[PDB]
Amino acid sequence: MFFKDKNVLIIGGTGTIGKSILSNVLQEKPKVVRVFSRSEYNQFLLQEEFRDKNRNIRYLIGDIRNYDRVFSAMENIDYVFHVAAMKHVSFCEYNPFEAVLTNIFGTQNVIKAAIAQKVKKVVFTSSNAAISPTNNYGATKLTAERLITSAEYSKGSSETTFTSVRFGNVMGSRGSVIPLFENQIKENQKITVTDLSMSRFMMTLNQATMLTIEAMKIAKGGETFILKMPVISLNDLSEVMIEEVTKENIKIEEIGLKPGEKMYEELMTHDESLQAFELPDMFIIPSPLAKRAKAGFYRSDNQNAISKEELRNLILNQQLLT
Amino acid sequence: HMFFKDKNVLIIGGTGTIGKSILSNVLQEKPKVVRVFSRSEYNQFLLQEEFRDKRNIRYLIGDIRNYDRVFSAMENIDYVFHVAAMKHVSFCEYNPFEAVLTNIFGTQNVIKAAIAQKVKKVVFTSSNAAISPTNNYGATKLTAERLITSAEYSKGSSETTFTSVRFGNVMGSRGSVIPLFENQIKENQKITVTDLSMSRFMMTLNQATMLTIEAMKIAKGGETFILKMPVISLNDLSEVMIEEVTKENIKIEEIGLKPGEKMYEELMTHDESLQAFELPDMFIIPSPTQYENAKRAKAGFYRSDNAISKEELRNLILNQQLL
Amino acid sequence: MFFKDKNVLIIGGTGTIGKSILSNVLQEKPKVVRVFSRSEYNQFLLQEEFRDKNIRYLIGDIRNYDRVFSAMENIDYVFHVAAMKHVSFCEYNPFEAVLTNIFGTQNVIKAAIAQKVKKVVFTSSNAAISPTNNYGATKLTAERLITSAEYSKGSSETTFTSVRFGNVMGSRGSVIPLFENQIKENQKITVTDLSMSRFMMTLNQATMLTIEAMKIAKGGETFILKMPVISLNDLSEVMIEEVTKENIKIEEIGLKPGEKMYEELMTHDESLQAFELPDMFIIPSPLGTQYENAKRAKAGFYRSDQNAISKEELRNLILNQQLL
Amino acid sequence: MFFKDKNVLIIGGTGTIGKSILSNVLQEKPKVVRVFSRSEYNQFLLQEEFRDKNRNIRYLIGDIRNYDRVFSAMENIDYVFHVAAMKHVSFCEYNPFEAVLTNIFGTQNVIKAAIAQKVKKVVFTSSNAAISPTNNYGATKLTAERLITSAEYSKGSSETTFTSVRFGNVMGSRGSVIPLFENQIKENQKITVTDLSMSRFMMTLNQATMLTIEAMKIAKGGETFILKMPVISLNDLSEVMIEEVTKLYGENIKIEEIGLKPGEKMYEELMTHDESLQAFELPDMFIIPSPLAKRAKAGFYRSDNQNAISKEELRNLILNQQLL
Amino acid sequence: MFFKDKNVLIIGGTGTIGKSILSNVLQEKPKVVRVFSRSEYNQFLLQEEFRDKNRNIRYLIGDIRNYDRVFSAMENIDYVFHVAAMKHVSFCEYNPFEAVLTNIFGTQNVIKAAIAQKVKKVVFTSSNAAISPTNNYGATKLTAERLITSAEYSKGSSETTFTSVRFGNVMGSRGSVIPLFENQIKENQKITVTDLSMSRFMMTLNQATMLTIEAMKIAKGGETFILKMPVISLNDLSEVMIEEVTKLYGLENIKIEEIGLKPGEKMYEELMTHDESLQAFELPDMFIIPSPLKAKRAKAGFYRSDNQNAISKEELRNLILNQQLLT
Amino acid sequence: MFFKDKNVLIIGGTGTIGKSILSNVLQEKPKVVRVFSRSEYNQFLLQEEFRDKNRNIRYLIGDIRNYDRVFSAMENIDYVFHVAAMKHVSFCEYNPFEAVLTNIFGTQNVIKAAIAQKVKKVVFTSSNAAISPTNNYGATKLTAERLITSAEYSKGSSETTFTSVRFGNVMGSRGSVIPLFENQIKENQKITVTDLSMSRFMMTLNQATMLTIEAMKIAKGGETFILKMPVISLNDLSEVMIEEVTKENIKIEEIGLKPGEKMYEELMTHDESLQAFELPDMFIIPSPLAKRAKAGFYRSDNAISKEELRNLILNQ
Ligand SMILES: NC(=O)c1ccc[n+]([C@@H]2O[C@H](COP(=O)([O-])OP(=O)(O)OC[C@H]3O[C@@H](n4cnc5c(N)ncnc54)[C@H](OP(=O)(O)O)[C@@H]3O)[C@@H](O)[C@H]2O)c1
Ligand SMILES: NC(=O)c1ccc[n+]([C@@H]2O[C@H](COP(=O)([O-])OP(=O)(O)OC[C@H]3O[C@@H](n4cnc5c(N)ncnc54)[C@H](OP(=O)(O)O)[C@@H]3O)[C@@H](O)[C@H]2O)c1
Repeated sequence: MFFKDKNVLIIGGTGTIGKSILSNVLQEKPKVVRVFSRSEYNQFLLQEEFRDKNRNIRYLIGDIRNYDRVFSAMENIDYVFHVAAMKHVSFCEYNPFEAVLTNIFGTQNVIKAAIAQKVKKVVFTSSNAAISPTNNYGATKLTAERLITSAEYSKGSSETTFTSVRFGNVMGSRGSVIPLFENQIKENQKITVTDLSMSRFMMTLNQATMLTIEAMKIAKGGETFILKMPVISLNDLSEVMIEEVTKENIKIEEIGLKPGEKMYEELMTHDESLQAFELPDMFIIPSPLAKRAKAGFYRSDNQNAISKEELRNLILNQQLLT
Repeated sequence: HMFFKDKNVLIIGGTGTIGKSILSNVLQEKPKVVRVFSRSEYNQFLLQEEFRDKRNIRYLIGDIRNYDRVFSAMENIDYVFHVAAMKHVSFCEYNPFEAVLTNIFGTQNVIKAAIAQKVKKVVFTSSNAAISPTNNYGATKLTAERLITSAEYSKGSSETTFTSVRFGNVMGSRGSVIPLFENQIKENQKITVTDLSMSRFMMTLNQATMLTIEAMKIAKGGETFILKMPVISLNDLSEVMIEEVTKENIKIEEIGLKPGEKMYEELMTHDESLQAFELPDMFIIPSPTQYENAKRAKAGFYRSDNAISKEELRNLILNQQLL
Repeated sequence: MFFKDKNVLIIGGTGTIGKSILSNVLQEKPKVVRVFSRSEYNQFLLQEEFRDKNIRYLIGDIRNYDRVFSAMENIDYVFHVAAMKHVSFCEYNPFEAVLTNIFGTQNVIKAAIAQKVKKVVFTSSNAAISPTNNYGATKLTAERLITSAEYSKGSSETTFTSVRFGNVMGSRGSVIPLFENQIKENQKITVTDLSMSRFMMTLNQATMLTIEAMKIAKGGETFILKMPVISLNDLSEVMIEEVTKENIKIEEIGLKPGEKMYEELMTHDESLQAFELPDMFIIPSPLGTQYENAKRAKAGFYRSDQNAISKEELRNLILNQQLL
Repeated sequence: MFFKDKNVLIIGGTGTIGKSILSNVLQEKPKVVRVFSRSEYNQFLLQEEFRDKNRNIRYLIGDIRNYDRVFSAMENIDYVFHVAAMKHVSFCEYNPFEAVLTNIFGTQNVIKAAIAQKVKKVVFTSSNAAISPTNNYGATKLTAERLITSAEYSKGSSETTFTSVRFGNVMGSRGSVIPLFENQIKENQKITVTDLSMSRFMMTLNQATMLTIEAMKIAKGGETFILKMPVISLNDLSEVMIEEVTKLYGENIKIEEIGLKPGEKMYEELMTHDESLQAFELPDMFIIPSPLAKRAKAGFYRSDNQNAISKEELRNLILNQQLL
Repeated sequence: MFFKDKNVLIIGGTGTIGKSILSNVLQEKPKVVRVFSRSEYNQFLLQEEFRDKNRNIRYLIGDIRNYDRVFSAMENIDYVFHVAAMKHVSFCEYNPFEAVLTNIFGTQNVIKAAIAQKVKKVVFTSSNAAISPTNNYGATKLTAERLITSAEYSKGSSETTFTSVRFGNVMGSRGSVIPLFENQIKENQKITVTDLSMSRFMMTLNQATMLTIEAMKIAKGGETFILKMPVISLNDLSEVMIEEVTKLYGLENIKIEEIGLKPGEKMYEELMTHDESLQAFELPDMFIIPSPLKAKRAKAGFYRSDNQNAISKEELRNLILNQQLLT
Repeated sequence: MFFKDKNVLIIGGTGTIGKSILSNVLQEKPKVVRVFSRSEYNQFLLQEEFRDKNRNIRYLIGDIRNYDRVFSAMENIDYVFHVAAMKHVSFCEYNPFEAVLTNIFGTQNVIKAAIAQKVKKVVFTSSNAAISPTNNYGATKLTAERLITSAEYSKGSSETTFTSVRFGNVMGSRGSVIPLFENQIKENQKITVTDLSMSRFMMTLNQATMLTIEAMKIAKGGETFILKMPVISLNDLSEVMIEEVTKENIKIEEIGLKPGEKMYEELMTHDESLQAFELPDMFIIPSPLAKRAKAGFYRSDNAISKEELRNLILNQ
């Protein structure tokens, strides 16, 4: 229905999530989709993969740090998926200003080009790290989320609607723990662990993709979407993983804790739970500037983690192994 | 006249509550110069006519957003105080990119110019807002804190030293509740109350001033100094204000929460408490070094969530000349 | 009448004249007024002073184009009131004065054209005429910026007018509040050169002059109000007299660097073009517009330099607008 | 030996030539090697590849379009390997301004920042495609080569040294024809072939890696080193690539004519004729001195104008290195 | 005809080709023509030279490195001629980042500004140096040429058209060999010869002017127009120049000093790569190369100045005389 | 003497005064002179003129709106002549912000790059148009002059010292009245006159060259040098010109005032006469942050006669 005959930009289209959004949107036969990123090699690989489907896809090389390039990329465009970002906790500690240029300054650049190019809607892909952040990456997402909600509230005349979406661990994404364990087994027969008492809300690629695309379609403006998500144990994941890659003399090595890392991650602040709504599969938090959700602390701490066996089925079902 | 005697000092943000206090404390120690750096000529004027006889000061108008101006402001300077910021919570939610500019991009400029001009020590003035933040201001100050942390790691060949200092509410500061409620009664016999069940760590002007001067004096880089503080309930504050300002059929309006406001504040994260040192009056969180008789902290949480009494708060206000 | 349900932006609205314009404009029931200034403490206090009375508050620096651009989003009328106004400060920090007064004034013009703003009224000074200091040179360059924009408009409909004041009595960081608070505290007064003279004006006078140009102007004009001349000599005695309610030190501080001994309403060369209303001079751009009640002005100088108002008149002025 | 307890930056250290240069420098026990790349996920892989050798390495995220970030990466550094670029002919024609930012504007940021941080040497990693180019990519290298010679000539009093090295096809390097053909056979069983009569000068990874390190150690500044490389027909390569990839996995496989991509050259050249008139020869190398020991013969050094290798030597070469 | 009552910007109208375009565009009687140049003294001369014709002409001081100023010069303008550049081979090798700013970064500013102001068409003025170049100058012109084609390809929904023209040595144009040799002969009685064996494609000022103006009128967008031009030997040129400059000022026994090549100089020039000659169209007096990114077909082969017969000495002399290239 | 074995940059060295400084400086046999300007064409002409003296001279293309280029141009330089500017009254009126970039914003660039490259002295070339200015150009030189002073006053630790020099009309300079009339007579026989009742202090090319080079050699910092100049009548100039070029049916056209123009020019404000010093052929105005000058207004409001003028012109 929704995207048929429209002009879409996907900023970060070579990344785990951008590629997933591309091909679902492509099924609605859109007039065009434009993939925006910095790295030619990754666009090269993208081009090849879409060999015979490539008529209605276009590949811009650009950096979201550069305004005039965001702007040109945003010409005659209806929908902007803003999915570019520095996502690694450690990299955004060792390089904390670099994290700012991409996540914060890049966001203002995206916002501002969307106002000027009279874009219809913009969907910002945030994280549960933005809640009560222990690290610079999360600080930059909390700032970016403030940037997006401000944009909506001070629009003025603009017809451009601004929205956020909020992820937890997208399972098996670029640089994530699941591929790194799968690799470290096969090659080294040694796993690299931080702290097995750690906790995370996690979610499938499609879960993350559908949230985002549903957001484009339903988004009113100034709101945040948070999917209802299962908690996963880092102990459970390590054992379930070491087992399933074998198809069992692996040495679990304890490396410690990467700078900034949070022991647990939270879907929303308690203060947000006070104004937040509850749908079947998802929460909606309206702009700070129709069913009520239960007030409280939605931590991964507080949730019964799914059991080793329920987790095992989840990995093998979504096929996160090469 | 020990440490600063005949040295060259830059107070960036020196026109303001805390910058002015540092200015007069540092000045007793007989420094060779103190450069006061600030954007607004009205404030430089006012402060300049306050010191008409106290010769030792240069007054530089400029903006920490402009690196070039920060760079020349640091020329031949021994000790920088980075006190400039946007400090209201509400203003950083409604003008959130403006906050990034002053609080983040501005803090880089300090770090980059200090390195380039071979400054001896830089001291950043942060908030307990930067712990487990609920608002853009808090996040910007956490990011700034990490900029200061990283700058100390990446130093390289540089001798320049980067330190943070972390405050809670400096009682009676520019744009704060104690002046507000006072002047709201005076004029409109009305109080604007947000949520009376809020709690804050709060401190005196002198407390924050000496904390910042102490860290400047003894820091080798990487640390974060926190003075331990009385906890203050807003419910008691409202009452004690209505009582003492009258000297009492005064309206109490409930504006409600301003956006992004946090119900309590926190001196440090749980992970920080794991490496924290304890002193009698203070905490020192080191970087990922010995201090005169400091035990290791009690790990755990440091939330304002138990408050000082109403007659204590009365005294604290009255003895401070806050009215 | 004029501002009813229209959209207004006051660049520099926290300040002496900014606030004065703000609330005059608000009386005409305008759809919104956006206040634009940098300093959050000042927006805060003003926010509290308009706690019932429709007003967006934006933090921004005119040195940043992008911020000024979004400030003018969908706006009809703009008041460009922000500058550095101290003479001493613009000599001691001269490049900072270029940034706010010149570069910043571009950003307004450029952004107003960009967002198709209906009218812009620039607040200038007597200082811009035959200037002896950087500030006045910045205001001269501002003025020519504004005139040029109006000429090279092209297809644009944005109109650019200048307004040109003299000392707005009791404005932020000026001598009347200074001397008052100098006596009260120090029993001392800082006097520069007592044979100085100034055209000076009321806060409301300068407010109405600026609201006039908004309503009336077709672009290119520089409006100057006719103004009483005031001796500093007389001001200093009158001040020492009224603030006491006995013996008070009068310190010779001397000239602050760059200061002019007298001020001028227009250049001689402008008097050859100038129009004359009863209480106003309008200088049309060099480039045949009709104003009502207007005859041609008389060629010559318009210096303050002999015909100063009396102490009697002056103390009456200072006492009547409650300036203490 | 040379790099012992030195500080080294590899601008572009994550990709093919950067990684190979890194591990070769590491065997001489330098104090530190820094690695400068934009993409955190490529640094994440490299960082994991050097699991327990890492104490010597630092990982810097940054862009050479950013002077300030290039500058801080150069702090107290002795040796710079400028290896970052857009290197794809197609991408550089469809995004030519991007190519200008990284290949030219970055090269100057490098020059300017090395001068400012008092680096010893900078080796610029250019292509033979900058000679009589038919594309933007080549034009950026020509310009970049021309920036490197200009820095040297007007050094003034800088001790910093500037040199270029000039590769032809580095076999198997990220996003090039050999891994594409293997992959195209594996997944689809089609090879995609532009124009089969194209010829290319091709070198191995270590031929390149050691060209750049030699240059690093030996250069007197303003020079250009190029390695004598064998020619390879694309006729032979495509044939050889199917033969061998089919063997490894399971040769009745399609060949699809694509024709040229925009700006693709038919052959490449190591130096223009003019360069050939003042270049020096060593057994395995040519050295062009600055435009601003044994001397070569003139002529047209092209892939055109030199006998290729045989199918068999080509296959042999491919086997001793890069399949998957 | 075409420019009747239109608005025109000649970015670089103070120079040789920009002035000639100005006066040619002026006879079709447009609403306004704007001149955009950095140098006030050059504008001052032009101003004074157009004593009574100045009324539909405006004089905008400005720099194409400045986007914002390129922007406002283009306001509500219909036809942009981008004729500004550093065009000296030697200068662009010794100041190559300056060449980048003026020749590349400035071309982008034009492109970006022209799209933003909804201009109708733009004609970029390239050189035949862009073909298989041996210098930074020709490096930047290839790149500029490339920016122009890219603009067109991804226009998007912009109606703004982009086209390149492509010149050879424009005779008597500012800072060129002919006024140099004349003046050298006058003032030091000896010329400076790089390398007499060099050959060059050379066109008249009117050939250059008409080429550009035609491409303004005709161009669909993304094409490249090149004029069939005669080859000139520098041997003949140096000889002819000494003869005729002597005949005038009344002096032919004057020194000839071999300087050798300046850095980056090419021996011959080329109108197009061989590759381009396989898609290019021939007209009587002109080739049209279409866009490489998206009616008579020309012959293939290498169109060089060493690969085509010069004019004779005597034809050259006729030319140099009839073009009034002496003073 | 003073410039032997030194490294001199001349910013704007292709134009009237810039060149005059180049060749005088060259007699003192410096190690190097760098000529810095925007225009390749003008450098080209300058390279040809100096063809057999050019080992000493370097030729940089750069715009003083661009810091990094001014900076690199300043590498290892001892003395900087800041002679580049937008100088026409009219061009600075129609193009007012362009004039700010070059005159004001350019000057900050020189100053800031001078401090960084530890340049020994910097001499700024201003105009008496800066006094009580009627035009934007005047506004921008008064602002520039201030910048230079402010740079000296807040140096801090730098050894770089900043100095200004104030010209009136440099006779026969680029784009000026005398070359315009000489050309206008021969080709058209119309002179184009603004207001014949105008007034100007005027000075020889040498005068201004020597003022500037002296300021290099002597200057302590923060001072302005003004040379004692003769006043010339635009009536006397227009006739003297027509007579000598014709050497007289040459019609005179009154075009009127171009925008911004001042009827007279002034060596200093009254306010500066209160602090200025006098010398044989010069005034010295010290930093607002030796013989006293007589106070009063140094307006061009006695002129030199028709005959003294004619001698001045024919003597060059
Ligand atoms: N002449 C030839 O033989 C020849 C052959 C092939 C191609 N071309 C091309 O033809 C074009 C014109 O050649 P031409 O012979 O007429 O050159 P020219 O006489 O030097 O003209 C150059 C023009 O551009 C202006 N300019 C230079 N830099 C500028 C900047 N940054 N911003 C704005 N304006 C600038 C110049 O005036 P100011 O210096 O006053 O700013 C002048 O108006 C050039 O693009 C060149 O590449 C020429
Ligand atoms: N002539 C007088 O009567 C007089 C009177 C008062 C003051 N002055 C002052 O004396 C100085 C020189 O006057 P002049 O007669 O020599 O003028 P001029 O002949 O026009 O010389 C101007 C010089 O500055 C260069 N230039 C212009 N803009 C530039 C920029 N953005 N970046 C770098 N270089 C630039 C010019 O180079 P190009 O080759 O690029 O054009 C040229 O070399 C100026 O500061 C002027 O204001 C002169």
